[PDB]
Amino acid sequence: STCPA
Amino acid sequence: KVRWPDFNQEAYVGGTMVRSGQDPYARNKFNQVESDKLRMDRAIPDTRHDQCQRKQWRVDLPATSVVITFHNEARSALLRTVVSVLKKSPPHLIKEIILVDDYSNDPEDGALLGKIEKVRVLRNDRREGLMRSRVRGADAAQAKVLTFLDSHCECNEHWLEPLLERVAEDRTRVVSPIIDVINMDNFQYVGASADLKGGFDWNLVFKWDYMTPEQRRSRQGNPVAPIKTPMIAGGLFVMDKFYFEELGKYDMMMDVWGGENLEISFRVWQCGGSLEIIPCSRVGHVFRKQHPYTFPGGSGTVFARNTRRAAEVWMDEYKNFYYAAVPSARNVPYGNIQSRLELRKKLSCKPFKWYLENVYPELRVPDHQDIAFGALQQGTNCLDTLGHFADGVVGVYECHNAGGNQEWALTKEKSVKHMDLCLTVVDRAPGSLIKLQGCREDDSRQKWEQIEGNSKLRHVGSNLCLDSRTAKSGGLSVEVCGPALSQQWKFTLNL
Ligand SMILES: CC(=O)N[C@@H]1[C@@H](O)[C@@H](O)[C@@H](CO)S[C@@H]1OP(=O)(O)OP(=O)(O)OC[C@H]1O[C@@H](n2ccc(=O)[nH]c2=O)[C@H](O)[C@@H]1O
Ligand SMILES: CC(=O)N[C@@H]1[C@@H](O)[C@@H](O)[C@@H](CO)S[C@@H]1O
Ligand SMILES: [Mn+2]
Repeated sequence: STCPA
Repeated sequence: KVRWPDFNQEAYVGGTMVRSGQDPYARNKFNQVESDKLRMDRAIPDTRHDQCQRKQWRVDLPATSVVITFHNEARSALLRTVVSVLKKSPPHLIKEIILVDDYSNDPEDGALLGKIEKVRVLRNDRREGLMRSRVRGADAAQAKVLTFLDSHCECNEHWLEPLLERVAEDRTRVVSPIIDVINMDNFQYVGASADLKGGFDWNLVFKWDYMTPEQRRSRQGNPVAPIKTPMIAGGLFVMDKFYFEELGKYDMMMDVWGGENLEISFRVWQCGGSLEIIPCSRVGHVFRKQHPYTFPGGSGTVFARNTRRAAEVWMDEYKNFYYAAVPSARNVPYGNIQSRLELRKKLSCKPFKWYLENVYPELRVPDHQDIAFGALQQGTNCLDTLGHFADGVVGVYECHNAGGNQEWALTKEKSVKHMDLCLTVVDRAPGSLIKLQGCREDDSRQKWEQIEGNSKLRHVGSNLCLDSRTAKSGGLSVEVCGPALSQQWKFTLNL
């Protein structure tokens, strides 16, 4: 659920 | 103990491989077949700016202890993370790599890696979660500097020296690489943008923000200078070990996942340190869309509990803006926070208002007397100015969560406003378009009130409701209040 750079 | 190149990757990864006809995404929520094909030291592109590639990095730097926690990680990805650290770091700057096995189904995932030079493994005998697991690794650390990594990362060329340099100069800096993307489907390593900062909305969920055009322009002189960030992503950072201890480690009552990145960011800034992203440091990470593991009690409730513990200790009265965005969080019990409060007292930390004004000014904050704030949603559409100014109509557009023309407030004066323009009932005949006009407190045409459980907007002193049915043939209108879906509207924060 962490979103990418 | 065995040098990493002598480790038997084939044996280690073999026998947890995806069997024929099985789903390669089920166990990890990334493609394990593609992860398992890769060599433990596969080559990856150098994604650094040219300027980094030319620098010669200082030598006499303090060594670090690398802490990696994991719970049922894919063997290929865990091994690769460990070898990238060993292969891409000057050996004298790696004191040790501490692996914290957070109650994985199979203890051998961790224990077999214990053969490798510099690797130490610690096994939790019950599930503790990432916060307690990190603290246990930190406690075991022998070096002066701590480095945390997720268990599915790949360090790039000269990733470490730029980070250690910052903290050797000033131990109150907590620093992060640029986090490159390792694609969850094909495992290609992809260079991320260097123009990003960490942030969040009032729901307290981490998000990436672009730097402003002005911030970008002021860096044109040194494009690989450190970037101050309001918030770190959380899993990849470097911190002075004594500093980590003095500031109170992590909140040991947080469980599983979520919220600790927010808590430590607020604590570091408010209590006198800083958070940086360092463009010359690059580390890839497998970003995924779902958690592959369990959350005892449910993931929604754990995340909320952890986030409450952070908000209640650090955010002062601004915690109410989180409860306005996530009203269901008010019902989640969060336990005892006394030792965290006492920590804050003891450190003499600045108030949250100071953080908002000096660290994260670009976060839009409601006036303290606003009744409601944010976007005004109807299904997947949002109230939108369409770029119009005074005397112009208003419409709807797909919600995009990027603010600007979709940012509104319901004020203490009962006006629905964007900047200094207000929704104005210029004509009370049903079916009339409304218009944007300069806000005036004494103009009764601009007064609105929430009705039916904060699900509609009625013009005060009338039976007229805000209605979208004419949105594509003229703009929003006023219509007699009735059971129409085109009269449904909800603000994202209700105060
Ligand atoms: C990269 C980054 O930044 N990041 C960040 C982080 O760090 C955090 O901070 C979050 C918040 O909480 S976010 C983000 O997120 P993400 O990524 O999605 O998630 P992940 O991967 O799942 O991960 C996790 C880890 O731990 C561990 N874990 C978990 C759980 C438990 O229970 N235990 C453990 O150990 C695992 O294994 C791993 O390794
Ligand atoms: C011009 C137009 O079609 N309208 C859009 C606006 O209504 C906003 O959603 C903008 C984002 O702030 S973008 C774009 O200008
Ligand atoms: Mn991760």
